[PDB]
Amino acid sequence: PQITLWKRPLVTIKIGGQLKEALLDTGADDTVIEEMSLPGRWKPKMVGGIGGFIKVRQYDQIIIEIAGHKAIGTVLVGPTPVNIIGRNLLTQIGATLNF
Amino acid sequence: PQITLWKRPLVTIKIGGQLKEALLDTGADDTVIEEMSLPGRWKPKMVGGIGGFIKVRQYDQIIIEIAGHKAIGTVLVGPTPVNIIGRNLLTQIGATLNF
Ligand SMILES: COc1ccc(S(=O)(=O)N(C[C@H]2CCC(=O)N2)C[C@@H](O)[C@H](Cc2ccccc2)NC(=O)O[C@@H]2C[C@@H]3CCO[C@@H]3C2)cc1
Ligand SMILES: [Cl-]
Ligand SMILES: [Cl-]
Ligand SMILES: [Cl-]
Ligand SMILES: [Cl-]
Ligand code: NA
Ligand code: NA
Repeated sequence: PQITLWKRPLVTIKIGGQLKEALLDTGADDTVIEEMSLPGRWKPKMVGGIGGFIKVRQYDQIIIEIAGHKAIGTVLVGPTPVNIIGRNLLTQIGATLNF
Repeated sequence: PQITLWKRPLVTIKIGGQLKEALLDTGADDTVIEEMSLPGRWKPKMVGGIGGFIKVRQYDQIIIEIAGHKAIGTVLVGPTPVNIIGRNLLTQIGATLNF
């Protein structure tokens, strides 16, 4: 699809067996999802933005369906105010910014 | 252009006669720029990013060039770690997300 930017570019994702809404975010290096359980090992990380940093759990090799496109990668889990699909997974679905 | 996302989507902007680097950020509603001087009056605004809320100065109707495309619109000035071009100006340059 072609998604215009008049509105937030929200899509449905499936992660850990759960359907969620998430933002397609070219300004995010990494994918950051609100607190939920995921299987396997994790390690702590800090991620920073406007307003400062939050502590997250970094889970590697997590499969996420994004607008019906499968992608695998690292997912960060923590107290983000919105679910964010960052560049690490946008690349895998072939997303580009065009103007 | 068509911009892939394997690297950060950094572009040159021109504002107040000065070249700066900024991030094209589809997850940002608003354009937020590091401390600089801008003409005219400003209004208050609170911006809620990943780590919390910050105060910014809102300047309306500011001339800004983005990757060689001319925009005139709202710029927020405050302590962001990176200059970010949000959807209010991405729409002015005709940007879309495609996959
Ligand atoms: C390492 O991986 C990441 C690091 C930081 C973030 S981030 O969420 O902080 N952010 C990074 C950007 C903004 C600062 C910067 O230098 N780069 C991703 C953004 O798209 C973020 C994504 C976002 C975070 C929190 C709330 C909503 C969106 N949007 C955002 O901060 O927008 C600001 C806040 C205001 C709300 C939305 O628009 C307004 C302008 C995401 C992943
Ligand atoms: Cl970070
Ligand atoms: Cl990854
Ligand atoms: Cl590619
Ligand atoms: Cl505007
Ligand atoms: Na894992
Ligand atoms: Na003004």
